[PDB]
Amino acid sequence: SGFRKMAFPSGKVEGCMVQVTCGTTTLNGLWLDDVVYCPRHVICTSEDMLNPNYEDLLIRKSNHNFLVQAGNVQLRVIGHSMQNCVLKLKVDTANPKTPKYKFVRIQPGQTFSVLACYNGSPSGVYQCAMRPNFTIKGSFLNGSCGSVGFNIDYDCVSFCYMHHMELPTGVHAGTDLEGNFYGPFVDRQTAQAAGTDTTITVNVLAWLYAAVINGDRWFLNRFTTTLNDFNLVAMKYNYEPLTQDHVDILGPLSAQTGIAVLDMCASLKELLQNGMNGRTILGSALLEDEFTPFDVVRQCSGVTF
Amino acid sequence: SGFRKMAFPSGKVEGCMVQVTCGTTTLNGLWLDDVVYCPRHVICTSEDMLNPNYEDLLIRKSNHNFLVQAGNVQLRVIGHSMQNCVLKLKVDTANPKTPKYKFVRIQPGQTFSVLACYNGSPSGVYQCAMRPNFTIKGSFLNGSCGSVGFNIDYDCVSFCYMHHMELPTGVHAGTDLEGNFYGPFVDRQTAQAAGTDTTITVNVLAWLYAAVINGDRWFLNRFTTTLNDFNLVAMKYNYEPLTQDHVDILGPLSAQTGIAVLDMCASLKELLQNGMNGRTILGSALLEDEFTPFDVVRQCSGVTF
Amino acid sequence: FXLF
Amino acid sequence: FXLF
Repeated sequence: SGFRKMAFPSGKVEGCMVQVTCGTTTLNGLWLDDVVYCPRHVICTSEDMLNPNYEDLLIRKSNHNFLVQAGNVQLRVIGHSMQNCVLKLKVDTANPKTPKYKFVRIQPGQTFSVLACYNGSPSGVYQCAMRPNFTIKGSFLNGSCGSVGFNIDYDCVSFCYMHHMELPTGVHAGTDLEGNFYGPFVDRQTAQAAGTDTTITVNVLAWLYAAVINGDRWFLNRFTTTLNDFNLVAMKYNYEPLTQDHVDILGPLSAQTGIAVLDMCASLKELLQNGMNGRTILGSALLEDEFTPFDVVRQCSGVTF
Repeated sequence: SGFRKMAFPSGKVEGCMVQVTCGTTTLNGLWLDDVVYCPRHVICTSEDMLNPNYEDLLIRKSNHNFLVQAGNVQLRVIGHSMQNCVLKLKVDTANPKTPKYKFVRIQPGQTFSVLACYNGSPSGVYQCAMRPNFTIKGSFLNGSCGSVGFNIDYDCVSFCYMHHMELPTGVHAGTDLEGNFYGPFVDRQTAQAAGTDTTITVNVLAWLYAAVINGDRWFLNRFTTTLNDFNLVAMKYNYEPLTQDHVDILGPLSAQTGIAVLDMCASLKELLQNGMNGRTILGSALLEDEFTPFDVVRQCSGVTF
Repeated sequence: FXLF
Repeated sequence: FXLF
């Protein structure tokens, strides 16, 4: 028993990290086969950060401009190329530590592990959610661009995030591995803001099931409610609405515990209206929304990779 | 910016995990060079767990009773011995992925990353503190035995924990890698209680500094206190006494922020006496005690491995 | 069956 | 100098 915020094992991703320099600028690259992927803003310098001419900047660059370093080894760049907000540095050597991988685009509300890196070396790993406003609440310092987010299925790494920037509020924004930003953000130092963030309701429910599995049931009551008497108290308080897929994804936890998806939907309604009255759930005095129903199953079942 | 419960990258430890089976009992082992280390209770049946005589149990086993598997490869056992609560199985192949490592015994209050494993394969990674009563609050299921906790210091993996058991209260107990239990516990299914736990005061201070570094400042006040006056208050609330050694260890964070330790102590004093008083700090509504000062420096300075 |  |  016990229930923790748990990351995926990071080994497969670690062997793909390299340092990419262009001029005075150093960030991280993802070396898969004979391609190093990284944020395009690596080729900017100084005043470029305001209205950079990416197309123009890339023309002025040689394949010889990009210094790529995998440990002691320097790698030779034989190509360059841009796809949206990502650069691809073709190199003469394919990565022998290249794992089974794919590139995917996650949805708002799903979670993933981040391997935070500096100078092509790993610093640490942590779990986070894509917020409904397309930001993540990460831990990144200058130099961490090119760090990626991932899930694992079996032996296959699904890469889903590459880090590009921090917003003025202190939250984080980035792209998929095809180089498209999550949310309405651009890779320019210009004033940009997120939509007001909402609470991932299906995730809160998942965490309440996790609490029951681990003994915490003080919040269970005799009552029940319906979706749209629940939604009444709810979106009033900037909670997400619950889709069909969401409930179907909660069945395994209601199966596990004997407690209907709609009947827990009611215990949550009441914690929203009234609070926790000083009580805690799984060591938290707030409602936690960064565990998906999949996360709970994985952790509570002992899934391995 | 941002501050997350962050684990060490796990790849160096992932390449050491194997499966160990004896009879119908399977758990995890750690393969370093030509030895596999695992919990000795792998050699028990349930007819033995009342009052196991491990020496006597081990006498009856031969090398061929131990099945060790590293992915698909069977590793042949060519010797066995026991060191305290750890079984050391000599094998006919040295692990080529053995990192630079040492065995360390951590002290209460210190943190480490756990790589939770089942069937010799990794499930997930998360951070734990050794509690003052020598338990940890992890996430482990049946079959997780032999999962290890570790820190990475420069280039070297410091292994500090191997998981052995869950206590009746739902917390977890284990040994160092020389097989000595942390705390008053034994590897037997007998009624076992832990000391009363206490809050790790130095870590709460560390975390308040982390909060200031990341812009959370509402709890700051103009007051300063003395080590004696602080301890008179804090010990009523089941906090560990703060010592000069602890004040010294906070120096880098007091330096970073320009807030003296005894100034921050007056903030903590007020938080204990009046509560969080409806506010949050780094996304929590409780005082967090599982970041050490070194954890904060590591994460805020972007240390790599 | 808590010896994991 | 927030493009990391």
